[PDB]
Amino acid sequence: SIVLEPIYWNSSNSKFLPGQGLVLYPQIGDKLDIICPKVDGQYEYYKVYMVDKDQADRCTIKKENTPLLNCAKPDQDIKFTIKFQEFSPNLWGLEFQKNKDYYIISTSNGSLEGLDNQEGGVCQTRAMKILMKVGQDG
Amino acid sequence: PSPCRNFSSVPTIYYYRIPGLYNRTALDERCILNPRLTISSTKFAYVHSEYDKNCTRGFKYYELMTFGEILEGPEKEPRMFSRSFYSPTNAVNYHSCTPIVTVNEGYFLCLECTSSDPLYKANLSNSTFHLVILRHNKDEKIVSMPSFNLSTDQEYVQIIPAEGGGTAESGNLYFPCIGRLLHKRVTHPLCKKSNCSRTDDESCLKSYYNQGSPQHQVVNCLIRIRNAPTWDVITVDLTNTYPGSRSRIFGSFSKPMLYQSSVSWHTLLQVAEITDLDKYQLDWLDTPYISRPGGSECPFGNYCPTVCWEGTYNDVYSLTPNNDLFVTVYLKSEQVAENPYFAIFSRDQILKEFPLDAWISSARTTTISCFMFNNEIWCIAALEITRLNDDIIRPIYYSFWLPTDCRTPYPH
Ligand SMILES: *[C@@H]1O[C@H](CO)[C@@H](O)[C@H](O)[C@H]1NC(C)=O
Ligand SMILES: *[C@@H]1O[C@H](CO)[C@@H](O)[C@H](O)[C@H]1NC(C)=O
Ligand SMILES: *[C@@H]1O[C@H](CO)[C@@H](O)[C@H](O)[C@H]1NC(C)=O
Ligand SMILES: *[C@@H]1O[C@H](CO)[C@@H](O)[C@H](O)[C@H]1NC(C)=O
Ligand SMILES: *[C@@H]1O[C@H](CO)[C@@H](O)[C@H](O)[C@H]1NC(C)=O
Ligand SMILES: [Cl-]
Repeated sequence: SIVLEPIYWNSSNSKFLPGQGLVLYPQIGDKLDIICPKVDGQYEYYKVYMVDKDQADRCTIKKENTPLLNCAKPDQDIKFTIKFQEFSPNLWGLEFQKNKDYYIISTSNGSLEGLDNQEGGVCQTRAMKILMKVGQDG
Repeated sequence: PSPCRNFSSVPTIYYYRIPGLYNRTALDERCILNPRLTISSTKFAYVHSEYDKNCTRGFKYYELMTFGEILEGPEKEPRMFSRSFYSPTNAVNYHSCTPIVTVNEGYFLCLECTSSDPLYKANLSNSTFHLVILRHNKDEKIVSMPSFNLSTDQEYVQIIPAEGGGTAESGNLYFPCIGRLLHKRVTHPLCKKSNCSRTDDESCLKSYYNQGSPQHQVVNCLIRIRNAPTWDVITVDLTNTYPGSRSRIFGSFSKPMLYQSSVSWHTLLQVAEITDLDKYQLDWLDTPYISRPGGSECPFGNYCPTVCWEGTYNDVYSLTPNNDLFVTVYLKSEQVAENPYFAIFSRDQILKEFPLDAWISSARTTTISCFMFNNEIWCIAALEITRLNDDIIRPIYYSFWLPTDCRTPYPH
């Protein structure tokens, strides 16, 4: 099992670069956790989704999607584990093949009241987006 | 003979990998998915889907159906053998073929629909059911029913076959289905009796909607076909169910049973005695800690109500008339489709379990059927797997020999 260093989904994560977000080149079979950590500032509320290129580019989500992470529990760590491969328990098309690109964003603004926001949010204001260039040579 | 329940003097269960039903040149250039298997005594009905290397994002060559026999292999293990395979042309338009086996016929209930996501992107007006009937040394027969013409006990937007398998009883075929209800007929769903939160009941109700069907409740149903003819849809008891999902109606010593994959908060194993098949009423069984990998919201072993739609299908089979001893191949993982384990279990305890071959890179759908063979208890499992880091995607098959003598399990 090859475990890639986890991504902490919060606003202090310097791995989200201006204009680019977080870009990686996972290989098929690699594992990676995305983690919304519990409270020790305040807890940051997010729904984190897989989206297509167009949506990631525009920091915009549509209703026809289901969170990979619903970070709405201050009292406990919430972890999503990706294995970069064809098969998973996800029933809405999460699936990874070599030489393809995949996208994860949140358009939540970090507050409880902005949890379900569909446009902008931290994808825009913090470049909190992940580009996964699967099975590729960077 | 009675199956052994005590494995103190049974350090090893004997099992054998058995070959797939065909081999071809450049089989490794095909992505073979979604194995569905039902075995009754010496016969089996089997279906899988064959694609190009891109799997469901590429071309579908076959919705491949077969009716075959169980015969002895070189180490006296039961093996599956079939000579004739069948597929529709334009296989991409044929979905969710669901098998039933009898001594003289293999039956498959399929849905024809041009959409790739028929449950959520089509309705009764643009879907057609097809019952495929296979017989030994005879031509295939196909009996069809436009979905609009089906008699239903509730109003549905759409209905699809539920894939895992069905059973023949009372002169009828019973296939599990999944449907989207026109009206909100689930009003008091089964939920956790001792609530974890003040909003459990809300979560239990909301669990019947999903991204594909945000306004229509998704439920289990069955399609009963007589004189395979008359066709009827019977809706599951809506006070005693879980959100509609890939399922199997199977036999345990001539009585009907349900396995329902867990897509909801209720991630624990869902197996029931079907106490009235024509009213689809259930008695859910207690189980040990057997579940399935999920996502972040409903990982393996979640038991408190919440709203999610995730999980794998990993069915079971009863070794006793009393339904107090079962086998399964389950995925021992919180969130990843990997690490299949064979397990023998009572309603209260896992009695023996072990991981299968280390070279399995991933595993998703699994199914298992048991039968008497040479006066011995055997089970065959079909595992939807990959090998070599997704280079080779096609199912594997195992035969498990279950002992009846706890002192001396395996003679010779
Ligand atoms: C987040 O969005 C909500 C809803 O628009 C708003 O009420 C809230 O003040 C926003 N919070 C920010 C930008 O910090
Ligand atoms: C199972 O068999 C072993 C060996 O005979 C014995 O130690 C144990 O008590 C048995 N367990 C039962 C009957 O539950
Ligand atoms: C599979 O998809 C890849 C990339 O999208 C493409 O290059 C290839 O032609 C497809 N495979 C086929 C047609 O066998
Ligand atoms: C079936 O009909 C509905 C409307 O009646 C339509 O929205 C849907 O796209 C159709 N699906 C197919 C596969 O033709
Ligand atoms: C269960 O629900 C009742 C009714 O809302 C509530 O009084 C009780 O606190 C709940 N129990 C929990 C959350 O453990
Ligand atoms: Cl809907």
